Amino acid sequence: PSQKSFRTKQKLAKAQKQNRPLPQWIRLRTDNKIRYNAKRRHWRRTKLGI
Amino acid sequence: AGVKTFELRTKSKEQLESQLVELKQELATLKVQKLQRPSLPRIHTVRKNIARVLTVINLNQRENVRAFYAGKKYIPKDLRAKKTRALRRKLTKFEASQETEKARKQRIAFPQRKFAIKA
Amino acid sequence: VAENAGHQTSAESWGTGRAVARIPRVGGGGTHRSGQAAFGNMCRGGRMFAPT
Amino acid sequence: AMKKVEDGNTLVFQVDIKSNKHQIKSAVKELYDVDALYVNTLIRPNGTKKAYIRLTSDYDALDIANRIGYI
Amino acid sequence: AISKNLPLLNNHFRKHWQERVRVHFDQAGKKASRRQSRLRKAAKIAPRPIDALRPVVRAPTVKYNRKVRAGRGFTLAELKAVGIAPKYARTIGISVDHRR
Amino acid sequence: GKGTPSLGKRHNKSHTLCNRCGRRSFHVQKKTCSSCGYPAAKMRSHNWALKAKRRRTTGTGRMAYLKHVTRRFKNGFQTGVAKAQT
RNA sequence: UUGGGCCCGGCUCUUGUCUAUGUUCCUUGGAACAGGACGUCACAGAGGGUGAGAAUCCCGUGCGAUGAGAUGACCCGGGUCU
RNA sequence: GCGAGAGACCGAUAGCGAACAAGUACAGUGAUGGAAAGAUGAAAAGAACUUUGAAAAGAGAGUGAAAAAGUACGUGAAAUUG
RNA sequence: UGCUGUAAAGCUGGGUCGAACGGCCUCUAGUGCAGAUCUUGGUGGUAGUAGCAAAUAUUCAAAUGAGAACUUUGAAGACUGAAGUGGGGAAAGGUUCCAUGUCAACAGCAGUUGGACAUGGGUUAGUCGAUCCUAAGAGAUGGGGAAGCUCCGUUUCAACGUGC
RNA sequence: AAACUUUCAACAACGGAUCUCUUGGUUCUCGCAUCGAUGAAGAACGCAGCGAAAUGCGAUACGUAAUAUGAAUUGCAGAUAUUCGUGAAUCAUCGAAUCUUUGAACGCACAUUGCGCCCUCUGGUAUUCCGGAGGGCAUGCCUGUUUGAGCGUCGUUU
Ligand SMILES: [Mg+2]
Ligand SMILES: [Mg+2]
Ligand SMILES: [Mg+2]
Ligand SMILES: [Mg+2]
Ligand SMILES: [Mg+2]
Ligand SMILES: [Mg+2]
Ligand SMILES: [Mg+2]
Ligand SMILES: [Mg+2]
Ligand SMILES: [Mg+2]
Ligand SMILES: [Mg+2]
Ligand SMILES: [Mg+2]
Ligand SMILES: [Mg+2]
Ligand SMILES: [Mg+2]
Ligand SMILES: [Mg+2]
Ligand SMILES: [Mg+2]
Ligand SMILES: [Mg+2]
Ligand SMILES: [Mg+2]
Ligand SMILES: [Mg+2]
Ligand SMILES: [Mg+2]
Ligand SMILES: [Mg+2]
Ligand SMILES: [Mg+2]
Ligand SMILES: [Mg+2]
Ligand SMILES: [Mg+2]
Ligand SMILES: [Mg+2]
Ligand SMILES: [Mg+2]
Ligand SMILES: [Mg+2]
Ligand SMILES: [Mg+2]
Ligand SMILES: [Mg+2]
Ligand SMILES: [Mg+2]
Ligand SMILES: [Mg+2]
Ligand SMILES: [Mg+2]
Ligand SMILES: [Mg+2]
Ligand SMILES: [Mg+2]
Ligand SMILES: [Mg+2]
Ligand SMILES: [Mg+2]
Ligand SMILES: [Mg+2]
Ligand SMILES: [Mg+2]
Ligand SMILES: [Mg+2]
Ligand SMILES: [Mg+2]
Ligand SMILES: [Zn+2]
Repeated sequence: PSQKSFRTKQKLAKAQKQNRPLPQWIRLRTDNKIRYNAKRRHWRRTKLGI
Repeated sequence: AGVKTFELRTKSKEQLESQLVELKQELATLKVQKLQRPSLPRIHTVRKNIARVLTVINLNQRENVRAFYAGKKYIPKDLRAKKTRALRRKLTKFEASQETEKARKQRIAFPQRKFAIKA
Repeated sequence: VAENAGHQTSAESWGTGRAVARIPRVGGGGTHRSGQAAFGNMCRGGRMFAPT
Repeated sequence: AMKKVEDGNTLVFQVDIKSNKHQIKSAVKELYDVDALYVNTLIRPNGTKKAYIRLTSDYDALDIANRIGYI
Repeated sequence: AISKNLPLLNNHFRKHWQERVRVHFDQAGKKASRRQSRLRKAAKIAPRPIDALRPVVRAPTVKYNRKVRAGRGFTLAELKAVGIAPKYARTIGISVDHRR
Repeated sequence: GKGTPSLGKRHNKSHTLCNRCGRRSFHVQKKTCSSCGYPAAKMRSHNWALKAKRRRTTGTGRMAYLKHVTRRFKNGFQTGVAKAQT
């Protein structure tokens, strides 16, 4: 809701920052195995459980 | 790689605090330029310089307190030994070596002999 | 082998009447392991017959 | 943010999350020698704090912005 | 459950016996470490012998009267007969038994 | 109407985030965590849940202080500073 | 029959540094670390790496040597002062 | 727990649940439940360039020992299919 | 491609492939599958089949675009008909908001469009809420139970002011 | 006769078996004794020139000091970085520090980034109000100090 606690809003800020694609310069590193961010989250699909 | 820690250790309280202020305005100025560069690796050098000056200030102030409390019965707990909780509860060498006068007379009277056989 | 290999599951048989074999199955939901057979020497992830 | 520097005489800063409007008002005075009419603060969706600092009529916020060096 | 002409057995394996199975895989390792402890103890106090002198005593009961074996310590009377105090005897490699 | 229609009336959280373990097991009305037992002094743990001990135990976090006890023990719990070689 | 304190050693533990002998010739191969020829070292032919099965290319291995730190009323050997 | 050395052990549906950003993703109000997933090549040398196409792609070409190795990557069985 | 064996099987020609492997004398075992409504994974026939039919209803043109039943704009025709298909909020969600770009997947047709994808931007309070009060109730302390985890009790058999 | 169906072979699919590997697992042995109010284990939130995770760290934030060592790091970039040297990189070592909000968790409270009080300094014409900086205020129990209470009680004076 619009009326939210600070503790709630702080968890929602971290959830937004973790929901980004992989930076592309990381795929160029030697012995790199990560091709994409495997921990993406869409708002309608998987809920935060907060 | 920024400032040299041995050069910092030869400075007074006023000179170290003065250099800390200069380093913080340099870091503040860099963060303004980072809005446009935007890649500005020099920020890393200034950040570690601030850490060094803060370290030297803190260390210098800590031997001053150590020198003040040297030989005193009670000193701050952050200047005491930090072995482990259990090792601090342990008897000191003097307490562990305490002995009754009855036990000291028997130890002295009958020491473990040094001997051999077949002679 | 480990004494508890194949036995770190809370699997329970579904019983009869649900058109599946009476082998114990993993409970819960939301993972692909859910509803899968367990504990059996014939089961993938179960313990071997007569563990060494 | 730059429309406020020009039209509303307001400087927009990112500020530490733990600081209040009394500390922000003192800080701009000590750093930039400028008097704030008010400090309006805000915690952003990314978790950082934004401050809208309006200067008194004695100061021209555009001149202050050039002095800091971002316009 | 009972079948054929076989002896009747007493196999006491109805508890959770498999949780208390001690297999002595470390017999050789313990033998070797025991030997090393014995060398260290000997080298610490050489040339003083590692073993205290033990008495010789008759084994008790009607079954072991005939045998005689090493006791625990020399009696106070025995040490008295050779003019050694028990406190002193304990420091020159002689074992004392106040009970015998 | 005990299935789909009744499932539409779920907007009142029984549990919220716990301050000790941060798990959303803090019962609001009971004021207790169903996971770690907060605010009890001891941590909630059972021998009938060995997998639950795995999930939250020593080594599952940073061990920011026990990391270094072995290295401090190996040096005899040194006090002082290292001496520069001549 | 005999008290106590330090100083150097030894023991115990940890740790630093140091060490033999082919990369010779031919064939195959993208690569020789394969095959063949001639060898060398070996108290080292354990293991790993290097463009394929490498003692001899590299790290190591084996053999020891030599520094630094610790530690011990309740380990011993000397000193030394009471 | 910490530090080591091993094995007539298992070899990616096996061996710990986990050889991988695994107690992860995900489920459940909650206690709890809980996966799948290793392999190009010695080396990206990961295909410059031309051409058809809106593009994805294709056809030439190029690299490579091999493209009957093109990341939908060693080998590439069967069911099933053209 | 064949040969050998009653057989379990063994050997071999051709193709493919790329790093290990076999014969014999013995040892050993987690050692042989067609079935267990077996387990896990994969794939069929069914089958281009059932179906994609509630909520009155769409049409013309232009623009854009490689491509328009479905996007945008205009014109029209309609509907909800103020107990709304309007305008806000509480719970719940958490960036879905806005702009720009954008179509591999998703939107069970489509897609140039989107709550999708990518990059950024965005939430300003002395007066609006929280914060404070007490409600049913929850619950420390002094105590009393309980082997104990803890239970009772809420001023209680208390020398109870961090007083003004 | 086509088509269609079925069977077989070649090539191509689908799929991921087989083979061969293996910084993992499992079991056995040997050695050691070291968590925490000097704030542990755990949690949350942050921190990089360009990072989502994992790993590391705590506003000194993929780290500061020190000792050792001796030219890197590397995907790109870049020194107000470095090379016969107080010197690149280094959780190599590690004895000095830093260590957010918490947590046995300690001023009270906590579904709140809620509300106090004390000391020193400081700003606003201020012992009292408002702001800032630093340092403090939990409980049970022990030893001691000080201040007390009770005809519980001893001595003395009317
Ligand atoms: Mg939903
Ligand atoms: Mg298994
Ligand atoms: Mg506000
Ligand atoms: Mg009987
Ligand atoms: Mg050598
Ligand atoms: Mg090799
Ligand atoms: Mg050769
Ligand atoms: Mg080799
Ligand atoms: Mg092993
Ligand atoms: Mg597995
Ligand atoms: Mg598994
Ligand atoms: Mg593969
Ligand atoms: Mg073209
Ligand atoms: Mg090939
Ligand atoms: Mg190939
Ligand atoms: Mg292939
Ligand atoms: Mg086939
Ligand atoms: Mg062939
Ligand atoms: Mg072959
Ligand atoms: Mg190969
Ligand atoms: Mg053989
Ligand atoms: Mg079997
Ligand atoms: Mg079968
Ligand atoms: Mg199946
Ligand atoms: Mg089918
Ligand atoms: Mg049809
Ligand atoms: Mg229908
Ligand atoms: Mg229209
Ligand atoms: Mg109408
Ligand atoms: Mg929108
Ligand atoms: Mg569609
Ligand atoms: Mg489509
Ligand atoms: Mg999106
Ligand atoms: Mg109001
Ligand atoms: Mg308030
Ligand atoms: Mg009440
Ligand atoms: Mg009580
Ligand atoms: Mg295999
Ligand atoms: Mg409240
Ligand atoms: Zn909890």
